[PDB]
Amino acid sequence: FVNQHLCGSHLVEALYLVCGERGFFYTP
Amino acid sequence: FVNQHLCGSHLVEALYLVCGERGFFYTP
Amino acid sequence: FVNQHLCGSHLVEALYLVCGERGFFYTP
Amino acid sequence: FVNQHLCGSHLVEALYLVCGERGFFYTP
Amino acid sequence: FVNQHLCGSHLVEALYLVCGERGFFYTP
Amino acid sequence: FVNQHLCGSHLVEALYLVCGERGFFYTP
Amino acid sequence: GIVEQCCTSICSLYQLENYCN
Amino acid sequence: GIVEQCCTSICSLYQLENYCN
Amino acid sequence: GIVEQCCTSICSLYQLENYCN
Amino acid sequence: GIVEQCCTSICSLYQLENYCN
Amino acid sequence: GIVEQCCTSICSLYQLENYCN
Amino acid sequence: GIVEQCCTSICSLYQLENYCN
Ligand SMILES: Cc1cccc(O)c1
Ligand SMILES: Cc1cccc(O)c1
Ligand SMILES: Cc1cccc(O)c1
Ligand SMILES: Cc1cccc(O)c1
Ligand SMILES: Cc1cccc(O)c1
Ligand SMILES: Cc1cccc(O)c1
Ligand SMILES: Cc1cccc(O)c1
Ligand SMILES: Cc1cccc(O)c1
Ligand SMILES: Cc1cccc(O)c1
Ligand SMILES: [Cl-]
Ligand SMILES: [Cl-]
Ligand SMILES: [Zn+2]
Ligand SMILES: [Zn+2]
Repeated sequence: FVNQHLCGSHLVEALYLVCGERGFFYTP
Repeated sequence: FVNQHLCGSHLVEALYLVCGERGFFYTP
Repeated sequence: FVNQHLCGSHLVEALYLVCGERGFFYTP
Repeated sequence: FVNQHLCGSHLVEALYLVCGERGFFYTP
Repeated sequence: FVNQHLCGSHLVEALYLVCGERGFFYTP
Repeated sequence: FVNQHLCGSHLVEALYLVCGERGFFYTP
Repeated sequence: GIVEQCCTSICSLYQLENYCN
Repeated sequence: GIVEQCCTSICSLYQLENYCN
Repeated sequence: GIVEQCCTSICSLYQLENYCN
Repeated sequence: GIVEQCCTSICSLYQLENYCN
Repeated sequence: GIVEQCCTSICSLYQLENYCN
Repeated sequence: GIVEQCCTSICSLYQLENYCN
């Protein structure tokens, strides 16, 4: 579960950047 | 809008951790 | 050792957030 | 206290790297 | 030079993502 | 490829810190 | 919104929960 | 979902963009 | 220690709180 | 340079591409 | 403390070592 | 390269310094 936790942390930062003004929902 | 960008980056990381399995929504 | 280094990096950020004013010691 | 929060987040990451096996202590 | 340090940390992460396989150069 | 992507993200942050004024090139 | 509420003044991990799904 | 698709194999910023609002 | 306990399996923020001052 | 151009005012992921190899 | 010493003015990786165990 | 050397096994900040300008 740790491997996925680490990945998810990086996913949300990339989403923050790519989505910009649009924002996003993160559903693990 | 730079300090705002920086703050948002840290808020997203914080929500990722506090919300856990629930997930969160980030709307700039 | 890399896998643990990556994990530890995320651990200290979470500790920073959860401990708040209390602070913490990180001993790998 | 927001800029202070942001700075501390980066200091913790920095200590994690510089201190290595020694570990560090973070006291706000 | 602290806010500058903080901004640069986030720029590096951003270039890491946008540039991908191409790689990037960071010159303070 | 994900494992390496995660590692690289941490590599560039460490390079940012260690290289300081010198800066760096990151070539994956 | 979260930026207005948490980027001008610090938010506890508790106020942050208001933004969880 | 995003974890299933992007933690298994790498996703470009274009693939990640599908998860935006 | 923390690495042994939280890098093997996932730790909640409550479990992490044990490592605070 | 990138700091002068992107730390005083925000840069789009596009302007950031100017710094890719 | 580290915040007083390193958040008002930048600290070298060397001054940061003062906070290692 | 850096990924080949430092993602396989751990690199100290001194080893990383080889990749600086
Ligand atoms: C998720 C959460 C919220 C508040 C305090 C904690 O220790 C953990
Ligand atoms: C750990 C450390 C301190 C200072 C310089 C370096 O390259 C590495
Ligand atoms: C790499 C990149 C640049 C700009 C927009 C994107 O979605 C992705
Ligand atoms: C935890 C956190 C991050 C960024 C801003 C805040 O108010 C709080
Ligand atoms: C940007 C990024 C982070 C984590 C996983 C991925 O597939 C891609
Ligand atoms: C928050 C977090 C980071 C790294 C490992 C864990 O078990 C939990
Ligand atoms: C994406 C990003 C990070 C830091 C500063 C900027 O202008 C833009
Ligand atoms: C390396 C670092 C991070 C944050 C503040 C500083 O003064 C220095
Ligand atoms: C600091 C660091 C990050 C990633 C891999 C390494 O070997 C070392
Ligand atoms: Cl990771
Ligand atoms: Cl910041
Ligand atoms: Zn990571
Ligand atoms: Zn930051």
